[PDB]
Amino acid sequence: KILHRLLQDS
Amino acid sequence: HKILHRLLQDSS
Amino acid sequence: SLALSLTADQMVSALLDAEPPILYSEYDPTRPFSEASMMGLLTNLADRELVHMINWAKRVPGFVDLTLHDQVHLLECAWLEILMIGLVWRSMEHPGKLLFAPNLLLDRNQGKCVEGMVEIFDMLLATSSRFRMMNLQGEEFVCLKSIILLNSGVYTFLEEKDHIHRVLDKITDTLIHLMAKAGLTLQQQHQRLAQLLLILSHIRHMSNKGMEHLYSMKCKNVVPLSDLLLEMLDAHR
Amino acid sequence: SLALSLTADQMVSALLDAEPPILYSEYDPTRPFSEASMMGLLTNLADRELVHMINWAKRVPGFVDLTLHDQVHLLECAWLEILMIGLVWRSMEHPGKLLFAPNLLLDRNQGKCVEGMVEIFDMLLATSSRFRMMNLQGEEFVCLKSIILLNSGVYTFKSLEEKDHIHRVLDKITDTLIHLMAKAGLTLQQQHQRLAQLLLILSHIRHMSNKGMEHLYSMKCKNVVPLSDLLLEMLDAHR
Ligand SMILES: COC[C@H]1C[C@]2(C)[C@@H](O)CC[C@H]2[C@@H]2CCc3cc(O)ccc3[C@@H]12
Ligand SMILES: COC[C@H]1C[C@]2(C)[C@@H](O)CC[C@H]2[C@@H]2CCc3cc(O)ccc3[C@@H]12
Repeated sequence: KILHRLLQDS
Repeated sequence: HKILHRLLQDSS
Repeated sequence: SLALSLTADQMVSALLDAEPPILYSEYDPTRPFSEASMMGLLTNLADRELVHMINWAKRVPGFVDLTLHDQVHLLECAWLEILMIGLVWRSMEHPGKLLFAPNLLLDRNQGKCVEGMVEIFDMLLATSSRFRMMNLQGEEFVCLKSIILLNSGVYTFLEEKDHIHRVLDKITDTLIHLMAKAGLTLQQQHQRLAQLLLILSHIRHMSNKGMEHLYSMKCKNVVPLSDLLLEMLDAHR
Repeated sequence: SLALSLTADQMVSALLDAEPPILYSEYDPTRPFSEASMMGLLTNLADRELVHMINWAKRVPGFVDLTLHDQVHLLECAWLEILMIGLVWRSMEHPGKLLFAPNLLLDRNQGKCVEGMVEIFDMLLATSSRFRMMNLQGEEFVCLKSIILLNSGVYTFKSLEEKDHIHRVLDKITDTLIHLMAKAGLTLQQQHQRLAQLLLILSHIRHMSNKGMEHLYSMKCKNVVPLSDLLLEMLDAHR
């Protein structure tokens, strides 16, 4: 979940 | 007395 | 398909420019090490490094073309390998020491503070000695780190698979170009390409051992891990 | 300096002639599997295979030049990697199946017969599909298997000339893989790309060995299978 979010944020 | 040791010395 | 259009020199430039910064640990010299506190330091560092890694990965040619699910899987697979190859690279000019951070340079005897860790430090140190022996170059280092990202999780996934392999092939062209321009002979070029990729076998092994160790430390409540680390770890089980 | 003087064709020649035999399983095909029986078949097979692996290794050019201690270390590090690449290779022409022996060809659903095993089967099957996709050749396979032997434990090594000799032998095998590719008519670029593709397989092989060793170990502890003294020793080397 968290990795998935971080990959969109940058 | 590792088996490997002995197998290596006895290899064919 | 813009990764596929890059020249070798443009590949290198993109990768060098994508390089994450070298971060500091929270090492406090006012207190002595314990197993818990050293594991706290290393994992706190890794957690901060991970954020910079996700941003680096997005700058690796071709990676952005993959689905979110594909990007998650590759990073979940290779993250510790990527942390490790950086460490070995950072430690190159410090024989007998592992430069986790500029304020955290540890020898094997300091590794002994954490149960089971010294065996892993020995492997990382041996691998850094290989790097030094080979005179590994920064441009070569960035190619290898990117190949790890794209390769480690690639078979554990159909047209995006073909796309990954195209990019991987372009990194190979790039490695050879670097060697040719550095004046290696044709024979030296293929012999070195092989030597460099055999490194990745060792980096994989060290990662697998490291993951088992970290999981051990989690399961005996030695250190609390960030939610991100808990999730990255849980991917391997 | 016997192994440094071999030509590419003589290297392939020696590796081809050193190949171990393909062993059969002691499996009777009228009896269903259980977790215990399947682990028994796989490890019994592997134990017999290890004895032939030792004769093979001693025939890998340059290997007999190393000290007994070093030989032991390399085989202890690489043994399951070596069993696995053999497995993957002989399953190449059987999509979706792992050919452990000619009378023991197992599907992914049969991996589910042992706890935690289907995940390993899936990795092995994906590697085999890669071999098939690359059209991996027999001469390339024996090269790759020899590289695993010599490489996997090479940095865990005062006689520093041992490491250097072994690195020369590795370079010869690279030259041998390249020779095979040039002979098949690949352009330079294609040779280099293929060499890299084949070597990246070894990262995946190493991964599968480490997982396989964790699994075998879990199976040992909960006593699902009794292992030979050789196997217990080969397993003890990794922890
Ligand atoms: C996620 O923490 C990474 C740490 C902690 C370990 C995984 C220990 O459990 C065993 C090996 C340790 C890692 C070695 C590689 C490494 C590299 C970094 O850049 C930061 C931390 C770490 C270690
Ligand atoms: C030593 O036994 C090897 C056996 C059993 C395993 C290690 C299981 O515990 C998990 C992975 C299994 C091996 C996969 C590769 C392999 C190859 C052979 O040629 C014979 C047996 C085996 C499996």
